[PDB]
Amino acid sequence: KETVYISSIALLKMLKHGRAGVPMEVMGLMLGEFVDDYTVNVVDVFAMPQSGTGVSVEAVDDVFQAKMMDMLKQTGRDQMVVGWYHSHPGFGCWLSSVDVNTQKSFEQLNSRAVAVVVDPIQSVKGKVVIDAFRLIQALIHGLNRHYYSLNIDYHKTAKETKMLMNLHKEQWQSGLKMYDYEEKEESNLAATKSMVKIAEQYSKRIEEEKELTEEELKTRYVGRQDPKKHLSETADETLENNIVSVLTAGVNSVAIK
Amino acid sequence: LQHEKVTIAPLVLLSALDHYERTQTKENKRCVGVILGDANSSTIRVTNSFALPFEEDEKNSDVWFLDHNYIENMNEMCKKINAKEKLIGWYHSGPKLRASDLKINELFKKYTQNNPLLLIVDVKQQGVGLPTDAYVAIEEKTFLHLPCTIEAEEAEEIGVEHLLRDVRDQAAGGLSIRLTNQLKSLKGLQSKLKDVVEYLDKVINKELPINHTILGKLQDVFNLLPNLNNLQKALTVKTNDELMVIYISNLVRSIIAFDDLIENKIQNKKIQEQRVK
Amino acid sequence: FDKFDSLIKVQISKIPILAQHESFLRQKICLMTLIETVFVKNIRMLSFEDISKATHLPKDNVEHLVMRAISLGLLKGSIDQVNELVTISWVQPRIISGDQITKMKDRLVEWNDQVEKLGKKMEARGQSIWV
Amino acid sequence: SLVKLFTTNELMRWPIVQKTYEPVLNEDDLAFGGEANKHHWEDLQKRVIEHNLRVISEYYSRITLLRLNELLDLTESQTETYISDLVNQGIIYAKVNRPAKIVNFEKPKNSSQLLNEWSHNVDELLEHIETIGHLITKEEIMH
Amino acid sequence: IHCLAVRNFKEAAKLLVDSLATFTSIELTSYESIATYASVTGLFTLERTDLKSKVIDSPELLSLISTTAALQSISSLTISLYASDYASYFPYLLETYANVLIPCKYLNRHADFFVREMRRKVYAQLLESYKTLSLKSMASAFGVSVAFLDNDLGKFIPNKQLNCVIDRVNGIVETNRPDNKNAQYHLLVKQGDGLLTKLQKYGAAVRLT
Amino acid sequence: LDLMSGILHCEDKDYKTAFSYFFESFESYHNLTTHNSYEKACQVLKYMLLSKIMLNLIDDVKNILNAKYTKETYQSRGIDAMKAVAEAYNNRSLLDFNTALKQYEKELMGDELTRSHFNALYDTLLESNLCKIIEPFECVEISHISKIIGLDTQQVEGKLSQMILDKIFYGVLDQGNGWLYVYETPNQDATYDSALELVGQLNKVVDQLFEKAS
Ligand SMILES: [Zn+2]
Repeated sequence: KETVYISSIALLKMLKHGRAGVPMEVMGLMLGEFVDDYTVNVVDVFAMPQSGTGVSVEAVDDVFQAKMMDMLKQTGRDQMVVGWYHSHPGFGCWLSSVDVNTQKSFEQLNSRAVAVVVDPIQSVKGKVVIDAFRLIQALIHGLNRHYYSLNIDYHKTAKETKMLMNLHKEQWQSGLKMYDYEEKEESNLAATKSMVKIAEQYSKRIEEEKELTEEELKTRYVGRQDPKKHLSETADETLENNIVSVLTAGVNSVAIK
Repeated sequence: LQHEKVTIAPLVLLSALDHYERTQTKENKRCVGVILGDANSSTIRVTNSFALPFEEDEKNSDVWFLDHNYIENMNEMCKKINAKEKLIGWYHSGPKLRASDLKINELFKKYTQNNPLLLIVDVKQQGVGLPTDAYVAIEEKTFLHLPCTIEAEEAEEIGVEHLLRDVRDQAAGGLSIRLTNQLKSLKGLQSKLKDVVEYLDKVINKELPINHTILGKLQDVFNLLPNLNNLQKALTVKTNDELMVIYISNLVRSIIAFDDLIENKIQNKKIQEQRVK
Repeated sequence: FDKFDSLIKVQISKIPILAQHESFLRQKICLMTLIETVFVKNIRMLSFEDISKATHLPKDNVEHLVMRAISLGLLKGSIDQVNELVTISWVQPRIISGDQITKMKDRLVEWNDQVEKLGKKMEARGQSIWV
Repeated sequence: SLVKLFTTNELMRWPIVQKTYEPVLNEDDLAFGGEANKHHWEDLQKRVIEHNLRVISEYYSRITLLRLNELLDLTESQTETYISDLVNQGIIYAKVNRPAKIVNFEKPKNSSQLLNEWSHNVDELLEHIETIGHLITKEEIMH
Repeated sequence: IHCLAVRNFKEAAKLLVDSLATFTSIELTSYESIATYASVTGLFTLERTDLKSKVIDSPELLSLISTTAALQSISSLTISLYASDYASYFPYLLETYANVLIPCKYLNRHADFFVREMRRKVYAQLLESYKTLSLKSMASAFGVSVAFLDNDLGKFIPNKQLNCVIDRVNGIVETNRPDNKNAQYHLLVKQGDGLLTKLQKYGAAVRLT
Repeated sequence: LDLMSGILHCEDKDYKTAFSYFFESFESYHNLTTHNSYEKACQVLKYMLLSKIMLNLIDDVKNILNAKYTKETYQSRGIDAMKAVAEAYNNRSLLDFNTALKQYEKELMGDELTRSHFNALYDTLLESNLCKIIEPFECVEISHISKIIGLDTQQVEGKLSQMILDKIFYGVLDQGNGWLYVYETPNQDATYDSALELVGQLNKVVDQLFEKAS
């Protein structure tokens, strides 16, 4: 039920610094605000210099930190330090015990402070691997034992999005574009489960409608819609969406190869 | 020295935006910060930016103030992070130029080397795209306009993608409309392939000088051709999986239609019945 | 491969710095050869034999040659021993001289033609559906 | 050369390692002592095994338990023991089709995930040919 | 208990099994009787994880156990199921057939319909983890001879109540059940055609009428 | 009133709350009449150790074996057993755990609760070791799992049956060839399943449609 909302600039600065430090792990701090018990919002990030030793407690640099703080004050960015990013390149997202102790050093600052692990290399143009969570593949380290996972979402202002739109100009390329497949897996599934759901509704309307007059039936059902029209209706989206879905791939395979 | 095309990463955009609404600066005023990237070669690759506190002199500013100590205090505090991002130039998000612009660029010539680049982010977006516009100053000394682009580095590829997952369009146009849009696209591609072919002819024949920057991109086009966990059966299993849904859906239409036949036949039976008397 | 192999025979006696490091030169050749034989090939896959004959390398090393070709960044891809294939996800962009372009012109003519036939072949079918 | 030797991804070949670094190693007092610290030389062998077996997991998609033994200079009980180890720590993803046959190192990808790969490949392709368009116009003007 | 008085257990499952929370005996019958009922219906229609949930875990039946001459027998059956004790299953099965079922004025009518079912489940449950297993393994387990075991499975298999199929030449048993997408393909093809031919059939009739 | 609550918390499986009671309740019978209550302070030391043995913590078990506290008087059948069973657990050598189910049972057979939690714990140990031996493998001839885990096949596949059937690791046993297959995910597809339901509901709806024949 608990969650964090990670603004775009945070996420991009994140992945940038991470990808830039490869193949060594980088750390930094997270600026935001705690809405309620159920939420942490992260609007900002700044990057913490390298250390001779690995990412660790003293890697956090007071001088550097406050030195950044005030200079953000002058920009009005004033926020708490709500968590700290990090990266475990190639190793997936989990906290080593050494990650843990530091996480505690951020518990005693604020009890709700969170840990964010980013994984630059295997995060790729598909799904981005990211994780945020706090203490008490990954189960080897006691995913649930010493600590526990959290959830993540992304705040987007209208204008933000509007900038992001113009990145790709798809106006020429449309029609060879194949939309995300997993999404049409939930599509082609939930659609079918639904058709099942209204099947026996159409069954009940044919039996009841059989033994009861139309004038009586209307009184009952006018509230909802004619389950025969959810068959007639719902069959379509599956039909044509799946025919363009098939054809599009049939073309990309033979044409593009 | 002389540079032509200007490249920009999306993070200066989002950054500068968050500077605008972070600082609540209304349109009659503007926002200002500086720009870090690579100015060396004959393009200019912008990557990172950070916000600069400044003041304009009441209305109709005769003077102004930028904090140079804030600059030379922040800069090296970036250099400790990624040393390879060098201070380049500044930006004001004000939709159109100001009088002191040409004056202060001359100041930034203190903290950079070649030709401090001034680009203008459009924070209102209310117009069409390319909220940026890129400018330099050449002699006299006015601002030469330059082209721009938004060049996603791999990290920004990943980010912008993962953030724009959901906004993707429904495109309710009927089946014929879609299937049309496609074949249009195919012909388009065909044409462009013409273009490249006879061009390459002009490279080995017309002796248009070798343009490496293109050849690189051709190569990158080959690197992306799917070899074709083999992807092949990865695709076959899908196409089977869709053809299922197509099929049982067809069953659903068929049974429906049959129903409507029942409604006709029953209907004509009772009508023709009544036509008796 | 062979032409280079001829060239080294003379100068290899001449310049003593070349006298040393002949091993390098040999490896480096085998590599470049490999890279090209992949770069031209329409569908990128190889048996180990193919690389052997192309590089005139006995096939045990062939997987050392491939693995080393990757660890320098030149290739990405995987090796399947059971069937003795090499998939080669992708091959590094590299500045191209004149002749090497021509083949690119070719393959691109092909992949122009395939589209010629497909696009021109899909109006006929489904002529009754257009808008 | 030692550190650079474990940074890079390549096969170690234990004997040559022992030969080369034998003297300089053995000379040191704490790490590789006369009879007291000899127990380090068994570790070093272990780390070597884990190294080669760690990289093969990178390149090879499949390999035959025989050839893998040959590459590691080990036996089958040994091999399967090391694979068992590394996979228990989740260092590598390898799954042994056991009856005297085949280690399989590919992380099996959900076919829809393979697709979402191949789409993006296609899209970035088209974007490139587009740029090649705008350029390919531009040069004639320029020239 | 009416629902139980007919073949319909599927209702008696929830009905009885929640009647354990509160029960009025002076109405009809003793609390241990209705215990035997809710436990029998429970055994009969409950899924393996909901058997453990709602019955094997009994704030009530635990409070009874030896209380009667049945619940110890029938529970001694159910535990022998849930816990995969195959050697013991049939003996307790016979027991309960004699001790609880046939004396119950409600159940006795249904006695056979129960036991037939309770055979299948075990056969089912025994195979579910095997894509092939050999008869003598099964017969050994249950402690019957092969020929009789084969003879028993032959009742269920052709009715597609059991997803096995037998190979007598080798004395082997392989399990074809709809899990791997393959099976869920074939079965779908067959069911689909079975719907078509019907649909067409009636189709021509209403066409010509 | 204490150790009985420790007992009920050995029924609810919280062993920290349990030892909370067992420690004190040991101390009482410790300092008390000792006439026959040397044995009633000999009883609780056990459950005190059951707590830890369940809790995997062998350090506090070392703490429990100290001469004066108990051993000085109480060196006896109790301690050797529950020790050997304890570090036998933390070593996870099942042959050891078994032999300590052999030669120490002179009490274990008598004390019901103890022996119970050792049968439980023994299970949840053998389970684990299995889950660790299989995952590097597919098509692993089951004799191999046996000799590795060091146990007779018949009860191995006796358990692997139970695990398959409990949804633990998603695989299937082929007894024809003596093989065990493992899978990564449920092999079955959900989509096709919902198709298989839809065809049914339809196949009824058709019949009911044609009933309208009239
Ligand atoms: Zn870490």
